[PDB]
Amino acid sequence: GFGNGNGFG
Amino acid sequence: GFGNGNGFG
Amino acid sequence: GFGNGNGFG
Amino acid sequence: GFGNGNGFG
Amino acid sequence: GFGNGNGFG
Amino acid sequence: GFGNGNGFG
Amino acid sequence: GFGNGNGFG
Amino acid sequence: GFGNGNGFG
Amino acid sequence: GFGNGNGFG
Amino acid sequence: GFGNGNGFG
Amino acid sequence: GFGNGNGFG
Amino acid sequence: GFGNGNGFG
Amino acid sequence: GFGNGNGFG
Amino acid sequence: GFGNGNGFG
Amino acid sequence: GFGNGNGFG
Amino acid sequence: GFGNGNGFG
Amino acid sequence: GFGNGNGFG
Amino acid sequence: GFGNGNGFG
Amino acid sequence: GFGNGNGFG
Amino acid sequence: GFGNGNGFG
Amino acid sequence: GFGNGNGFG
Amino acid sequence: GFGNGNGFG
Amino acid sequence: GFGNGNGFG
Amino acid sequence: GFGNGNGFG
Repeated sequence: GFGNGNGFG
Repeated sequence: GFGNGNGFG
Repeated sequence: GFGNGNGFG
Repeated sequence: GFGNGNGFG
Repeated sequence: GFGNGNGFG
Repeated sequence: GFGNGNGFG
Repeated sequence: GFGNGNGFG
Repeated sequence: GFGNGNGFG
Repeated sequence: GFGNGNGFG
Repeated sequence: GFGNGNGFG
Repeated sequence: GFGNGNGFG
Repeated sequence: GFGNGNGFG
Repeated sequence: GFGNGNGFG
Repeated sequence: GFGNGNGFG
Repeated sequence: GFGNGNGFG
Repeated sequence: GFGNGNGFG
Repeated sequence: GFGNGNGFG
Repeated sequence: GFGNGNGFG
Repeated sequence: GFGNGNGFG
Repeated sequence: GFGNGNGFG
Repeated sequence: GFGNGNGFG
Repeated sequence: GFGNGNGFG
Repeated sequence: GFGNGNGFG
Repeated sequence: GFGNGNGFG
């Protein structure tokens, strides 16, 4: 799923 | 230079 | 969410 | 001096 | 660093 | 037990 | 691993 | 009665 | 921008 | 999240 | 799937 | 000086 | 079937 | 210089 | 894995 | 004289 | 990443 | 005279 | 070195 | 009945 | 048997 | 096998 | 270790 | 700091 820092902008 | 979520894999 | 420098006034 | 948009870096 | 579940080979 | 491929992701 | 029942000979 | 290595899984 | 119902997976 | 009828395997 | 009532013996 | 409903966000 | 220090990279 | 599990032998 | 020089921000 | 961190190693 | 001179104006 | 970005490198 | 089977017996 | 190299891996 | 002091690989 | 010069790179 | 007269930049 | 003769004003 989410894998390392993710960009919910 | 780089946004909110970016994770050098 | 904004880019590079941004001041409004 | 400088104006309001001062994102340097 | 991979995925949800992991056993190998 | 199921075998080596797994991880409903 | 191999399978759920096993007595290789 | 069952034979030599087997299993159903 | 973000106000009404949503999810991201 | 999921959908309604999901019986793994 | 597999079913109910599967007895062996 | 600005307007009552400003939201650039 | 694996030999000395392993290399799952 | 070396990478992972660089077994030698 | 990477090699030796790694200058992340 | 170069970058954030170099590691000749 | 910005080098040697860095003189703003 | 010196002025900005006086950077020989 | 060796993992299949051998004839030294 | 067996007595030599016989891995059965 | 076999012959001499052995050094099979 | 190998002799006694064994620096390994 | 390393070689003779190593000096870095 | 390097070899011969450096002026730079």
